[PDB]
Amino acid sequence: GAMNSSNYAELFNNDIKLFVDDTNVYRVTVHKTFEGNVATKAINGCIFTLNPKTGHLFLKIIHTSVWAGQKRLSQLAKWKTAEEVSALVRSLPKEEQPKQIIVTRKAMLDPLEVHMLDFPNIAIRPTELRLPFSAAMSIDKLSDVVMKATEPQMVLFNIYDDWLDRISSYTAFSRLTLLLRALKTNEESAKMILLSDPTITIKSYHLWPSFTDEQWITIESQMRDLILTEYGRKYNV
Amino acid sequence: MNTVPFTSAPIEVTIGIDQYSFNVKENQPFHGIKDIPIGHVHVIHFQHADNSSMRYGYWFDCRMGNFYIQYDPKDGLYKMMEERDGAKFENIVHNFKERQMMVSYPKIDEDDTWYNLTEFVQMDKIRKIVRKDENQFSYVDSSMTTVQENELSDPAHSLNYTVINFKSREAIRPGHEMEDFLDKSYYLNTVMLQGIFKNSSNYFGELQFAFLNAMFFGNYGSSLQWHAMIELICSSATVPKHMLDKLDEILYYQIKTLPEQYSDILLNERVWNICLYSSFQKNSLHNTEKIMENKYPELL
Ligand SMILES: O=C(Cn1cccn1)Nc1ccc(Cl)c(Cl)c1
Repeated sequence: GAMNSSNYAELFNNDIKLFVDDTNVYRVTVHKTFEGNVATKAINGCIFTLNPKTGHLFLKIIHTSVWAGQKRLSQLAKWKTAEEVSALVRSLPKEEQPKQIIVTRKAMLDPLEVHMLDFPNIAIRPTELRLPFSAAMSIDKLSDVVMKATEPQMVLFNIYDDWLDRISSYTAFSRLTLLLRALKTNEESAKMILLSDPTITIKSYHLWPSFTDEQWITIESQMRDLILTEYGRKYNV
Repeated sequence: MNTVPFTSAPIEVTIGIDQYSFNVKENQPFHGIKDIPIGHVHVIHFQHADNSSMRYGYWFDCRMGNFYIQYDPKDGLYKMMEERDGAKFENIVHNFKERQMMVSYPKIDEDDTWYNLTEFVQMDKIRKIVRKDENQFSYVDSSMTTVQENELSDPAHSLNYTVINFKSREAIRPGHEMEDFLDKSYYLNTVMLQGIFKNSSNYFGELQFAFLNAMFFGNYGSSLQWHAMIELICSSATVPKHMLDKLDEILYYQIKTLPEQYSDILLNERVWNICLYSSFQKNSLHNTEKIMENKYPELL
């Protein structure tokens, strides 16, 4: 069933699983028309599909052309997501296909379940965690590849960089979600924390800075300070 | 007009005959029911005074043979059986009709309720849903489960309703996943009507029989089946106009007849609100919406 604080370590066992987040699939800017009415203009989007154990991220980029001439785009976005997840699973060899797919929003359950009827042994689950994957477009290299795409495209990343060489996947996921939570609560501060100085650079093949263990502790502390703060600033405490 | 005679009434029991019912006391001189209208299926059902658990009963059509009821003290229930010696039947029934030991099927002349509840229900189709082929009548009770329920456990004693599942390969064409889940016309018209039921009269018949088993026996799986078959139509954008008008009439009389005190368990809030207010057919069920809003506004 649903995923919550109590069955948290299941994410890091040896059963292949994917998180799927659709919050950045259908993105718009809202603007005024010459007649003073409001219109949306769609911008490129992405499906954030992530293996939390290995850090592999299958970033399916959603080009605006896929909305052309379609109605009810928020509903269609959910079914497009599921169609692209289903195509992804079918492209993987059997031994690489997930045993579970966990959706970050419950409205994806029916669209994914219908698209995966061919896969009766793949469990589609919701979660009660408030995961911050929507902030994935605050990661510069991911934002960049989504906005530069001129056609539908899949790009593969490891969102943990080389962290697993030194830390467990439980710790890597905790770091990842702290970083994304920070970026979601106050993007500017979070981004200032990560890279204002340049003696800790982002390798060309990485998404995040090459911090040492001791620098990650300081970074991680700064993000918690940020998050607790914004939370007082927000409720005045 | 036909007759179901009873050997005797050895245990106190509430007898129902279609939408009617009467109390019979322990060892009361009761010998059956007469003046039953020919041309319709009927159901004769029972609730023991001692054990309200297990309502049970028998769907039958008097054109298909001479039927009587006989208490079985081993199995403890009133059993429908067939008298194959037609002269013994006429003689026994005439003996009791002369002694005035029978209740008269009490149809009011203005009253088309039973016709309206059973318009499309045929015995031959009931016998395929309730498989017991040595008998011309069909036994149903509260506890019997459906074929679909046994997939989610005695196959002989099941209700073999047509399986409907909105999240199934049968319901959803590859490549039309979104289209077919939000608009079930493909599944209603090609798969069910054209493929399985052959016509809407068979579809309606199964839906009316599902409702009647839910109402008379509190059979949960039957209610599930009723609701499913409504929802499939209501959730199709493309439904023949004659089916919509007929459905509205069907539902109207089902809602009219439902006991007011059983609405909380026999009516599915979600299905009904969806059908009447959200679905493609939200504006096509005028008579059904009007009686539902005036009788069960609480559910909506
Ligand atoms: O059938 C029996 C008992 N029996 C007949 C031959 C072997 N045993 N009695 C009987 C028959 C027909 C009717 Cl309609 C009624 Cl009410 C009672």
